[PDB]
Amino acid sequence: PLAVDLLHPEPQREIRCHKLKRLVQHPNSYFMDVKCSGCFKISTVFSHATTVVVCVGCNTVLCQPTRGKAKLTEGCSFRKKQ
Amino acid sequence: VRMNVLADALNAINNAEKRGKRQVLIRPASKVIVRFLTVMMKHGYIGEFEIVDDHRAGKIVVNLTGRLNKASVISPRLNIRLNDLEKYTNTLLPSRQFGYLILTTSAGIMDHEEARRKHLGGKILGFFF
Amino acid sequence: MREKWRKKRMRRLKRKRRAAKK
Amino acid sequence: SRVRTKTVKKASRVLIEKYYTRMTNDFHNNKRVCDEVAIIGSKPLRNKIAGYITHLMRRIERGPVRGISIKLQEEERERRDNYMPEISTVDPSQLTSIKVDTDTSDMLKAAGFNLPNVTVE
Amino acid sequence: SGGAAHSALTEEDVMKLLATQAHLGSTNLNFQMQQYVYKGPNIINVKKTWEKLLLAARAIAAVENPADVVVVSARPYAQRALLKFAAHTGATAIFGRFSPGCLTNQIQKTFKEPRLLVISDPRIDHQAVTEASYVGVPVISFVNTESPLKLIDIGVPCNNKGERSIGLMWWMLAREILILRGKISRQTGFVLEGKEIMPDLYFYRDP
Amino acid sequence: WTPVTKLGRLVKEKKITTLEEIYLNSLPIKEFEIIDALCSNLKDEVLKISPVQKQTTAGQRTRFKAFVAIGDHAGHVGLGVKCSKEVATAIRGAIVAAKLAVVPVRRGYWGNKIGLPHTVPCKVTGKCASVMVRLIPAPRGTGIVSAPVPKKLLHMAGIEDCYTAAKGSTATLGNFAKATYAALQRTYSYLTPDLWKEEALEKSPYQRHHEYLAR
Amino acid sequence: MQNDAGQTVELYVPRKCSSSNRIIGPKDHASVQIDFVDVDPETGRMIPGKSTRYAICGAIRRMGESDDAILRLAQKDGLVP
Amino acid sequence: GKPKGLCTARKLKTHRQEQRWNDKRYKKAHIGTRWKSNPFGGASHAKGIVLEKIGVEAKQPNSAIRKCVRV
Amino acid sequence: TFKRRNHGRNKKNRGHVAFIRCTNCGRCCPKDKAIKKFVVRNIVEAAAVRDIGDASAYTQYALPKLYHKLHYCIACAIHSKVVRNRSREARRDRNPPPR
RNA sequence: AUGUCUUCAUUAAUCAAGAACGAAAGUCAGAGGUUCGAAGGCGAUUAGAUACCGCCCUAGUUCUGACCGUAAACGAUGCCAUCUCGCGAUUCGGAGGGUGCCCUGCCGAGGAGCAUCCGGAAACGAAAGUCUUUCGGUUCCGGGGGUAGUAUGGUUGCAAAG
RNA sequence: GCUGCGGUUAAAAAGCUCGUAGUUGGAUCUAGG
Repeated sequence: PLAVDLLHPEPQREIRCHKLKRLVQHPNSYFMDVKCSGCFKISTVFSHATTVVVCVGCNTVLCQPTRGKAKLTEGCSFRKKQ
Repeated sequence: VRMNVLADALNAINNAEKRGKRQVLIRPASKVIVRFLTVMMKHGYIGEFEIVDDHRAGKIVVNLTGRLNKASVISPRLNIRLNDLEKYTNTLLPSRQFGYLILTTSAGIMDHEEARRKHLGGKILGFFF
Repeated sequence: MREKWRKKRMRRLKRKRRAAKK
Repeated sequence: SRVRTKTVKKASRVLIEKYYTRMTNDFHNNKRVCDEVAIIGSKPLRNKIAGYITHLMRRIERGPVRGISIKLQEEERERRDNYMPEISTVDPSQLTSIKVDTDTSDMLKAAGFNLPNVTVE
Repeated sequence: SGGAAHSALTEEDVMKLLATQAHLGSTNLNFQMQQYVYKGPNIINVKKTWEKLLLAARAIAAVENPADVVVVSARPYAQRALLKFAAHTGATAIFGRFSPGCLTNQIQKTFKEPRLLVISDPRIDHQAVTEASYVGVPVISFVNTESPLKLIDIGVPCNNKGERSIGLMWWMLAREILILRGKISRQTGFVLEGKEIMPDLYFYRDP
Repeated sequence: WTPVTKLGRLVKEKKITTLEEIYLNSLPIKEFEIIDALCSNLKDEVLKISPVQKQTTAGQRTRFKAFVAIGDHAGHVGLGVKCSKEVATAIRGAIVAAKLAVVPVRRGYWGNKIGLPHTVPCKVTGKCASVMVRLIPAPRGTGIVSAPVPKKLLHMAGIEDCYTAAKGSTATLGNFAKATYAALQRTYSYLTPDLWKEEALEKSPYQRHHEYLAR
Repeated sequence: MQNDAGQTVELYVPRKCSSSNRIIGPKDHASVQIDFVDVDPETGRMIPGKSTRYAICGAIRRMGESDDAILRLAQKDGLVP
Repeated sequence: GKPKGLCTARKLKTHRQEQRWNDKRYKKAHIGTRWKSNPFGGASHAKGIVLEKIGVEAKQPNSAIRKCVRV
Repeated sequence: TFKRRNHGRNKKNRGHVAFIRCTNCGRCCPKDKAIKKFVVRNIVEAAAVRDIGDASAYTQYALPKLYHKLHYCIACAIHSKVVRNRSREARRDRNPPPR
């Protein structure tokens, strides 16, 4: 349409827009506290982690790198950090 | 490789105006672009514009009043003296009654009318009408 | 097969000219 | 050959439209009525017109024929058009148990509607 | 429409739409009809349908001479609706094939000079739209979610593909035209000379 | 004359008295009698008569094409082309076509805005196939610096002073004339600052004089 | 256009599209001028002789934005919420 | 496209001079062998002596014998 | 004058395509350009299926089929009428003709 | 290509001279020599047939190591950056759901097709558009048709030739 | 033809890429009252 509000875009469009083509760029990634059943140590982890993040002393693999976002090991949950 | 942000911005404005859009987004902003748009605003060829900040060059969003026939850039920035200002205006502008020729002088960025009134030359930036 | 044969003819002529000049 | 020209076809059409009542299914009758109703300058032409008129009548009896307007057929058509049932099939009385999909999510709520009859499948 | 509560969408009116399936547009969607769609078939927004219907009714009523308004359709389902609409609103109707040259050939005995044109479907009646584009005749049209809006002034979103929804929408357009003309009123209903004008009158009846 | 259109009926009944309302409302004109009644100072000229031939089994069928330019020298000019078997009929049809194609031309000033307008409001370019004609404003007394074909059209339109720049196969009389015509009619489509003021839309003639039309 | 010693010597001032502010040429036959009748909220009948006029240029109409342009103009003028 | 930088005058001028040689008129007027190839040596008129007279068959579709003299 | 937008082939995103030998003439034609047809037919003609069935040595024997992928160069294909010249507009039609 | 809240921080675009690669044929040397097959030889056809058709074949076609550097080497459209439309399909990767497949008017990157503003002499081109309203950067090339890519000079090559 | 030409088919995009000279190069530092 001729009249489109470019200044205040629709939030659904902004979410379903490429990260670089938004009115202001914003990454689609996030940091998450992963909780693994067992040693119950919250571990900060990058969503698209490319290395194998390991427990500190718990010495277990928490995530597995992939082509996109890192795949959390089974039995581990995560919570987004603000 | 991008080498003239002003040229790209004026091309985007021209395309949006031809398509009849009410707003147009200009990619990387700059002081030169801001002053060009400000002169166009003072002369009434565009509506208000908003400079979107994104911790980089930024963007602009200009409201179009559907009153601009053409906005173009002259590259390279040739040096215009007061003596040939008349020839350049007669060559580039559609008529003597309207249309403005934007210069960049030491006093700043202005139109050829103000440049002549202040008796200033400088480097040509573009024109609109 | 019209200008290509002209090229062949000219090449033959150039070969003959080379032989004569030599 | 036996293809009737536009002259014969147009004459037959006009005669059927203007004197439907006098046009029966009999070739001799059509010939007689043509003799008195139209000034035709050739007996073979008159006979061709009568034959095509009989042929057209045979189709008119079966059903409406495009290019021919018949009083009774148009009365029947307008009666069928004017047919109106006793009560609306869309009257709220009949509209009781309409099965609607999830489109009710907000389409019929943000509009300020709380239709009792709608039932979400 | 009109910024009034008396002309708002009424309970029974919205009821008839779901009854006739006038809200289930086709599975193809147009970037120019993104507006009249709430979230298989695409379900259209009933409020927007109502507002566009009222706008079209006002546009039609603007023509003080009802004959100058010409309604054109070629869909077999829409013949009854077109005839009834013409009879009730005093307009002119074109059934079936639209003879090219009605609006541009002044020598034609079929020549017409509409001040306003109404279409059952832009794609079916593309010839009428193109012809109107030569004489600058504004166009209202019943348009489905996938219909094109080229040269369409007022597009009433509806289900013109359906069998019953088209008749219902034509009936509603006639009803609003007459309500806004004064021949009838909202409370009394669609009645003329004491005869109840029923939607099933416009509805398509198979021979 | 018995008008066959609503515009013709209004013109005959004198309910529309000038071409300006017709141009303002963009009403198509389909009867040259409308132009005849609403512009009594029109003068026409045959720019060229050229024969065109179509090859057939038994030789070449020759028809003549006539280009006609009509104008009032007061801002109204029209260009028509008609191809017919005979030169006389071709000329008559070309005159009718030019009358139907009469269009308004905007005049302007070069420098000081004193006296009546004399030249084009601004630089205007028209095109037809390959011939491109650019009209440039000129000061008073300059005359028409142009080729004869565009000169005739400018004289008919009423422009007194104007520079011209023509490019392409200008030897094509029809294309040259049509490019000049397009450039001339671009004048009342170019948006200059003086036309920025917002005006109010008025009733169209059909809306206003509807009583006679219905009656 | 004002000119001379303050006189207006233009043949006529052309119409401008209500949505894009583009001149409507004398030969722009794809342009339209729609009129909507005024309605009083309570009774719902047209006020005789009162209407709102909108002009849309052929370029926009052909682009297909006439629908949304008319809708937005009506919303601005209050004919639609 | 042509160069447009503010410091490309050398390239523009050199390219224009190079391409002037592809012009028939400029090459014809600046080749250098004009005087040697032109019988009059750059003059407009000359004097000579007659040797013989010939008739030349005019080109098609014209039919005639034009009467020239070898000088 | 350029007759076809695809230039008579089906080559996109490709530099070189290996050729095939036409079934009739033997001429080399690029595989994309050569006209292909997949012919699946009964091993026995329709006029002799009944004879073979009545002469069959088995109670119920399924008659096999011949499957042939034929490639024709343009000249031999036109001569055999596998394809025909089309009007300017009908040339752009790409849907296979009714069978 | 995709993913990346990883690193450097203007390091970039196009490029005289210069350099690598570069179909097929062709040349040199050594191996192989099935098939096909220039040249060659026959049988046909023909007025003739130094051809089309058929038969037997030599170089070659294959591999290794060197030469040549030309093709309708074509998209007959140089490269980089940017703006302008709609639709549904297709290859790759990603995101979110459902059960390898399906769904998300989902996001990028390709390769296309048909709704296409504008452009063009037109054929036609989502670029060949945003150009008399000309002007983002840059390289190469053309200036009526032949003579002629010939003569001569230079240079590379074993030659053919470039 | 710098202003100011043209290179799909009319003459004209090097077969393609690397590359020195040359040409051209993203945004960003006192704005306000």
